[PDB]
This record gives sequence, structure tokens and C-alpha cells, in this order.
Amino acid sequence: KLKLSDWFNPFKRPEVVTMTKWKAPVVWEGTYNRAVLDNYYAKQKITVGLTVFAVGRYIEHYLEEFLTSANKHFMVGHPVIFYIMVDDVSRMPLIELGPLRSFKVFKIKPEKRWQDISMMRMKTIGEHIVAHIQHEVDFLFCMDVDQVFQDKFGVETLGESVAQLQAWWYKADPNDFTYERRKESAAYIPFGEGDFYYHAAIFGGTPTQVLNITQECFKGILKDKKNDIEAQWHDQSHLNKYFLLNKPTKILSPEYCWDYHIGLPADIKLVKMSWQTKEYNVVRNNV
Ligand SMILES: O=c1ccn([C@@H]2O[C@H](COP(=O)(O)OP(=O)(O)O)[C@@H](O)[C@H]2O)c(=O)[nH]1
Ligand SMILES: OC[C@H]1O[C@@H](O[C@H]2[C@H](O)[C@@H](O)[C@H](O)O[C@@H]2CO)[C@H](O)[C@@H](O)[C@H]1O
Ligand SMILES: [Mn+2]
Repeated sequence: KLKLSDWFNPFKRPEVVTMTKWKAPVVWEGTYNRAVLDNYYAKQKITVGLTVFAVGRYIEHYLEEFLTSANKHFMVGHPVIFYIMVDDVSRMPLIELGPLRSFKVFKIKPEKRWQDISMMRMKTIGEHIVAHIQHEVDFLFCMDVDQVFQDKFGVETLGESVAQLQAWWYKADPNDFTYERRKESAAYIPFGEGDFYYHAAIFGGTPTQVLNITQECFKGILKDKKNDIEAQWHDQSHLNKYFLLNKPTKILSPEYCWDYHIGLPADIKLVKMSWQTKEYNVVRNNV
């Protein structure tokens, strides 16, 4: 029975948003007591899962770097299982894993459009959660492969449902957010509504919550297809619609998924993960 005050101190970061109107903490460097959390979770003997997809040239361009960095920085001190989804297992980079890390790898069907490869992840993750992840871990994170861990990404990020603030918009107002604005889409968020602009590159929670996130998001994806419309920012638009309707119990600051192209302002004290430079001309095969 862990209590927020037991590990979260918002006063440590007075210059940023540390609490939502629905009482959810926004985890910033300096606000968390990882030692207290590590002991707490270690006593419960938790295991944390991490899913990552790599289809096409994303495999050669990002998978090794992602996995090598995850091995070194993700939930260190706790049992972790990496779930790798690739369309070609023969191109799977097999790196050496460290203490408390293991993995499995699954061959998936490569969708023709990169937009569907990104969106289909929602369906696939749900299938795997029901098939086995729900029986293997206490918490699960789903991440994009085009990024790299830079420092400790630990238990301070765990929660029922966890959302990530997108680096470029954490200081902007909702009406400036690139939410889906067409009412015909299931991801529609009207102007005048919205809390934050979440990044689909990182989200997680308990297997139960993530199953609901991926389900619902995929239902919206399929609905739009039936109405001959596709969200401008695909699964990210749908994920934002979901988190608006079902508020996350925990949010991570941009320090947990930073884009160095922005530079490094005062608010970003310690980067835990950074974006890989975009290389669409090579890794994507369609507009
Ligand atoms: O052809 C593709 C398109 C997408 N993805 C996966 O889906 C995520 C979403 O895509 P991307 O990173 O290209 O989205 P962006 O962050 O640039 O919007 C990627 O990180 C990959 O894990 C993939 O493996 N192959
Ligand atoms: O808007 C969703 C979309 O943002 C891309 O990042 C943009 C950012 O939104 C824009 O404000 C800035 O000027 O340029 C960035 C491109 O580097 C993300 O790359 C994309 O994945 C989505 O998250
Ligand atoms: Mn990405």
C-alpha cells in the first residue's frame, strides 16, 4: 500500500507542472525517491515487461541501439523481459543481456504502409498481453524503437496507466496541440478540450490497463478505416483521445523522452531517453 508522498516530492521541481487536476503526479528529475521505490517493489518481486517493434529497415537502423541501451538503463535491479516484434527474425540483432534481463522475439506480418505498421502495434500488443504478458509481468511499457535510453529509467515510472509528455509541446496550451481535429474521426478532440499532448513513443501501466489502452485505440483505428478517414498522426492521435477519456494515473516529464534537436533548456535536468534523428527516406517505403 504505497502512498504518493512516500516517494514523490513535487516541491523539488517548483518551476514545472508536477501534479494534474486529477491528482496524477508528473514525474520530473528530482521529485522521485527511487531507493524507496526499489525496496518496495523488490519486496513484491515484480517483473517489468517492455515491447518494441522493428519492421523493415527500422531493424538495422534502431533495434540494436535500443536494446543495448534498454539492457543498461531500464528498471535496473529488477527482473525485466524484452518482447521483440520483428518481421524478419534472421535480422534480429542478438546482443548480450545483463543480470535480470531476458527476451523472446516474435515474427510478425509486415503491413504494407508504414502508417499501418505503426497503428497495428495496438492490435498485436493486445493479443500478446492476453496470450502471455499478463502472466509474466506486473507492469509493461510499450515503446517506439527509434530512440535510445541515456540514463536510469526506473521504478519511479511505474503505475496503473502511464503516459509520456511529448518533448515539443509540454509547455504549449491545448488549443495549440496537434490533436486530431476532424469530428469524423474517432480520435477527435474538439478545441477547448484536452489536458496534455502525450507521446505515443512511450506508454505503459499494468497489463490490464495497457490491454484497454491498445484495445479502444485499435477500435478507433478500425472505426476510422470504415469511415474512410485516417488520423493525421495515426496511433498517437488515438492514444491522446484515449488518455483524455481515461486519464493516466502517472505522467512522465519530457526528460523521459527528449529530442536533442530542441537543444537542452533549463527544465530538462537529466535525460533518460532521447529521440533518434529521423531517417524516413530510408526506413519508410511509402509516403
Ligand atoms: O515502417 C515502420 C514504421 C513504424 N515502425 C514502428 O512503429 C514506431 C512508430 O514509428 P516512427 O518511429 O517512424 O514514428 P514517429 O516517432 O517518427 O512519428 C517505430 O518506432 C517502430 O517501432 C516500424 O518498425 N516500421
Ligand atoms: O505533432 C506530432 C508529431 O510531432 C513530431 O515532432 C515535430 C513537432 O511536433 C513540431 O512541433 C516540431 O516543429 O518538429 C518536430 C519534428 O522534429 C514527431 O516527430 C512525430 O513523431 C509526432 O509526435
Ligand atoms: Mn518514433
